[PDB]
Amino acid sequence: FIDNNFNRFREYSLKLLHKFQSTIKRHNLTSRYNAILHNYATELDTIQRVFQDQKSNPPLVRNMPPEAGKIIWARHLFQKITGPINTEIRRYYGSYNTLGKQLTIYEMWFYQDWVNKIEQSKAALQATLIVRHDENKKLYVNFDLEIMQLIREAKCLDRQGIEIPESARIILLQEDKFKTYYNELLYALKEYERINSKIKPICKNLLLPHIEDLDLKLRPGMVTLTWTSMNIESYLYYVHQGLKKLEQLIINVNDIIENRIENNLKTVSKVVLV
Amino acid sequence: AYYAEIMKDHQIENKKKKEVDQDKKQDQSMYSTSFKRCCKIMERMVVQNDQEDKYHDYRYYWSKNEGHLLPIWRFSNEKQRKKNVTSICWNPLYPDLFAVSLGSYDFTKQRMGLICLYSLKNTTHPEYAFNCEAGVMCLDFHPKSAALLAVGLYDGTVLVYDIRNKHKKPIYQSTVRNQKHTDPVWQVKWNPDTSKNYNFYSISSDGRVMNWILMKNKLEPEEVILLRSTLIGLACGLCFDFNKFEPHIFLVGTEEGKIHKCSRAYSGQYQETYNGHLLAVYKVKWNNFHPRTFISASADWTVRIWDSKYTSQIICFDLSMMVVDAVWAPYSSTVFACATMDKVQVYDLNVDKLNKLAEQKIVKQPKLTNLSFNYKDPILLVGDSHGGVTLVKLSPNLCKSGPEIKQTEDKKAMEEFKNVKIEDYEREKMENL
Amino acid sequence: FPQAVKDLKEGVEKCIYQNNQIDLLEEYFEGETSEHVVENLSSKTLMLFKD
Amino acid sequence: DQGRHLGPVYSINRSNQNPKYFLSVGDWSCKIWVEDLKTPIIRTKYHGSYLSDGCWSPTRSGAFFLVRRDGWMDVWDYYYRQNEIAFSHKVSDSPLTCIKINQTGGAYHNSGKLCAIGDQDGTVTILELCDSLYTMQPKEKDIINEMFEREYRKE
Amino acid sequence: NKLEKIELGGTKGKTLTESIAQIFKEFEEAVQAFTSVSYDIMNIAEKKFDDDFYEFRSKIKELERRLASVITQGFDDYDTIYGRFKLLDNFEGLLTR
Amino acid sequence: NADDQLKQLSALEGANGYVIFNESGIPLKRHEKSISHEKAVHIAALVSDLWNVSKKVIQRDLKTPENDIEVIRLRTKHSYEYIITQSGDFTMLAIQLCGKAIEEAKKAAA
Amino acid sequence: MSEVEDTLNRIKTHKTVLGYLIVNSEGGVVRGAFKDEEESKNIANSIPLLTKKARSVVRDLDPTNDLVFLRIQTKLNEIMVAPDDEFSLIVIQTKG
Amino acid sequence: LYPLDPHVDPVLPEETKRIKRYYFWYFYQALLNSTQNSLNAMKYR
Repeated sequence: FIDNNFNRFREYSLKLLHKFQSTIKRHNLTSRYNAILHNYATELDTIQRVFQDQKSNPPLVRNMPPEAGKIIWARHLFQKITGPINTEIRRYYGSYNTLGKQLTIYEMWFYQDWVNKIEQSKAALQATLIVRHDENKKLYVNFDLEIMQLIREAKCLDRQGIEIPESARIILLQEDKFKTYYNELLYALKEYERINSKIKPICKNLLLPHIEDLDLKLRPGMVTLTWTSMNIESYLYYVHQGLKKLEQLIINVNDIIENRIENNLKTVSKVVLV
Repeated sequence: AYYAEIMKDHQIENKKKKEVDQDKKQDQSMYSTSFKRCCKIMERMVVQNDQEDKYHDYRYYWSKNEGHLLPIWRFSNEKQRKKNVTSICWNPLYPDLFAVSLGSYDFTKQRMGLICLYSLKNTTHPEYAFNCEAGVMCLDFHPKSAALLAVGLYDGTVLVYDIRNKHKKPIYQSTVRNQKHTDPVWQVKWNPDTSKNYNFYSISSDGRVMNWILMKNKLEPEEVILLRSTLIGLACGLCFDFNKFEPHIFLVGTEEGKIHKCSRAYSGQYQETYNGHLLAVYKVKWNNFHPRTFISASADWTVRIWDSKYTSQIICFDLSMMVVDAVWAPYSSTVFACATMDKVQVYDLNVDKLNKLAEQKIVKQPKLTNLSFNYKDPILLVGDSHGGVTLVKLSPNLCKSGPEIKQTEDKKAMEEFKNVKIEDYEREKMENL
Repeated sequence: FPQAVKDLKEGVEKCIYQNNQIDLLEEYFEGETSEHVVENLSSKTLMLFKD
Repeated sequence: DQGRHLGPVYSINRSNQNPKYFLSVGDWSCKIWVEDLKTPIIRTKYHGSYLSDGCWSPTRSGAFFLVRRDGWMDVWDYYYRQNEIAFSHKVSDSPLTCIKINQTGGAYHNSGKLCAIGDQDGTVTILELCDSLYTMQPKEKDIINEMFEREYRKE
Repeated sequence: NKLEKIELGGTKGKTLTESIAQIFKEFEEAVQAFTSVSYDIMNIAEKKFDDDFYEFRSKIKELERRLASVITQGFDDYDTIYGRFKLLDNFEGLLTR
Repeated sequence: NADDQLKQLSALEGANGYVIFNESGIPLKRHEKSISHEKAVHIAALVSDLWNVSKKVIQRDLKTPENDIEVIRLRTKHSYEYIITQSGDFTMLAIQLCGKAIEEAKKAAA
Repeated sequence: MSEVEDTLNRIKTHKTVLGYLIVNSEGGVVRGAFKDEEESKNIANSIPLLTKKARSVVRDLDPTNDLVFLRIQTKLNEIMVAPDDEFSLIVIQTKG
Repeated sequence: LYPLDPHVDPVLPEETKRIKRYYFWYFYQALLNSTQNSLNAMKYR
């Protein structure tokens, strides 16, 4: 019965201690210690084979950046190898042959990545507010993916509890803001596109200098702000005021054309006078 | 002729469907609504004849402590091979029609996501398609009216669709003015109650459990709880679930790793916390036919069974490969399924204490993003990283009221003896520890 | 006749089984319309009076 | 004592559906009263500029229309929401001095559909309202009676 | 006892008063269980009342957290300095220290 | 032995009725639920024509030599399904329902 | 529309299907997508008479209940027809 | 009446004529459709 329980084990290392409490009352204790150490050997061997296959292209957590994910994984493995350890010296050597590696490699890993990513993030931050693609000829948000990447990493490292450069923490403290602005902008542009679709194609020439009024109010908001302004939240207010003034103006125009004039025109077309 | 004279006799509800038709002479004449039905029926019946060998197996192939899992059909698209399956759900009215929501994992790579509603009728292409702006993470169906479809995608936008509507645009959307959460929306569920219109629940990685109420041309948001220690910001949340027995109590999984039990009543307080897991919990789900018991499946390759009263886990299930999601069986309690790096693994607590009943590799080439269970029949759905969604019918070796077949003749037993047997099993683990 | 009716029925029994697998003619949400649909509040100016 | 408006009470009106409950559109903020009580049951916000006039929908108990001297009309549909405006609408750049709503319908135009609004310029606009706003919503008269009864118990 | 009598009437309705009613019923169960006065009778030598206090104190701490949640909902509703100041005045005698 | 199959056919889920025909047209055996002899003479005239017509047409009007029809499945409104096979000289017409109509028939029985 | 004209394109492209042919209520060819024309002309004339004859069979037994879908099964081939009042859809699928 | 930006040109006088001419030309087109409806009724009788 003890042999069958050992085979199912190779979680099980925890279940073995519960069995050994009942056996503790009565070389039966040595054989149990050996069976638990064998279950530890298998788990260490399965980790050892995995760490030599995955190291190259590991499996990360869901929505994880490539740098901080490759760190967390190699520190997840560290936390799993240091469970079993707590003749009898040989089964510690082979494990310390892993724990000796992970840190020495996956800390040289960390430094390499994070002196190099930060200088490239901060520059990419101080980069106007929005940029239109000359080919598109349409407004588009200029928020590089590398900043959201850094921020999400700087969160994930604080959660597992590793100490972060103060530079990368300043950005993470502010984070809550840089999401609320980015959201408010993406709404503004989706509202601007929606507004320029409501306008009927007969009056696009007519109402061009009103679209070039709103656009002109945006331009100082585009280039002068450089994202990290004192009063960005002041600018987003003037934009939404502008869009509301263009809405109420378009809705007036669109209402009289869609309802008053076109009904009177339709009734004339179906008037028959016979 | 006789029937024509009866309609003349009794002119009460005169026959509509007026002969305007489509016309147009040439270049698509009619080919539209009675004829569409005939085209749709013809397609299915053409498929049926080619898949007859698989369809005869699906219904009654019928697949002592051994399990056998058989993959039958794979539903995919060659354009949509880039996206991952993420969330899957079945319509509560129709057990044939299920909905899969294709979105992007791995963060760094981000594309558009198409929601596919595959019917078991037609396995070749979807019954309904729905193009969206970003990758769709979570999908759900409202238990009462199955037309109402709950959608969550990146930039934490909350979408609502109706299957009935032909135009196929979103019925509702969340905006910055409607207090949309930032980052994504990992999990999204419908509230069963329909007294206060239609309550839609969502969690973001920003970590705010949002209750959304359907109104006429507007969405009213309400912050349920905040996830929240010497750290910065709010704690991230990757999944939530509501207890079907007690609608107040609901569990929430975190990226921190610590699962939390939460009440709708008190917003700024926790009922209880579980410091079992070490890494991000992907899916928490309450067990069927019992309260105060649930599974969770975490990044840390361990599947664990809690009881709400206790602060630590009762059982854990160490697998070498990463745990991706665990889901309770609806037909019987003490039966769940765990998917890991092309390996789906089903357990039964009555049959074995630790050892797996059945382990199978649905598909060799990709990895398995998500699995979901059907409530009507014994059939598991398994998602792949290449947007492919294979179904698997389980073996009849596993079942309920197994010790003796049709013994005592208890109708109550099917929703009580299940409640009793997990308690009887739960006591056994308390004697072990 | 005895062999024919066994062999005939076993041929019909085969066709009953296939059609009993799935309805195949069922239309998902057949008849029932959109029901609740968002209606934006508009105000159409019919006619202006003035001196 | 408490209900005193900050300016003159330019318009009073009571709902044809429930005549117990009447609103008075004084200064910035409209208020609603009950046929005995001294103090008002529901005060409704303040507004951009003053209010000149305001009236209940003859058809629907819930909704009542205010007109501001800013130029805008603003509608308060108490069936759905009690916190915010149902919808606001620019009528003229010139102020609005009066509103009246059609009691009883004939030919094409049913009751509570057309809203004649008087401008300071001297123009009189007629707005065909949405087929939701004038038409009765399900269990509307019951809900508003329950709400007002609740507010009478409040005061 | 004062909490039952309160009918704020503000914004979203019934759903809040229903939640207040269920809260009052839970209280009514607790005070009915306290009224049982099994042993007790302010006997210092008896160490049974002290246990019954700890049970009642825990029920009150659970009740005071439900009240605090109801007040925060009701305040996030009125959305007027006047309507909110009126709410406070209703619970001015119902502040639980 | 030859009666047990009629009992085995009603046992199959959905099956309302059956009617067997000779090469002639006489009905050999029918169900008690479907009308006896009255409908069995009626239902023979239609299927014997429908068969012999279709048997003929596939060998001539499709211009496919040596291709005899084996089954015919008339699916209809409600949930009726008229299956026509042929073993040797004799033929037959089973009538099944679907889940919706089976459930309706069980409710009617209840 | 992509939806009828795509589904009809999809069932044709589908493996082990000889061709889909739309018959007009007056025994006419709207669309005919077979290999040899003799078969398509033969199917256009012959099959819609079988469906009208097969409609009268189901109709006699119950004159409320109308034909929704007819499937014949031959030795080598299957013949499947979805009749409607405006148009009838016909297919020939070889048995697996 | 809409203020827009002080420094940018209020509108273009060419476009203001085009609208009038367009909704002249649209009314014209409607009076043809009106008369054509009338004349088609005279053919049948």
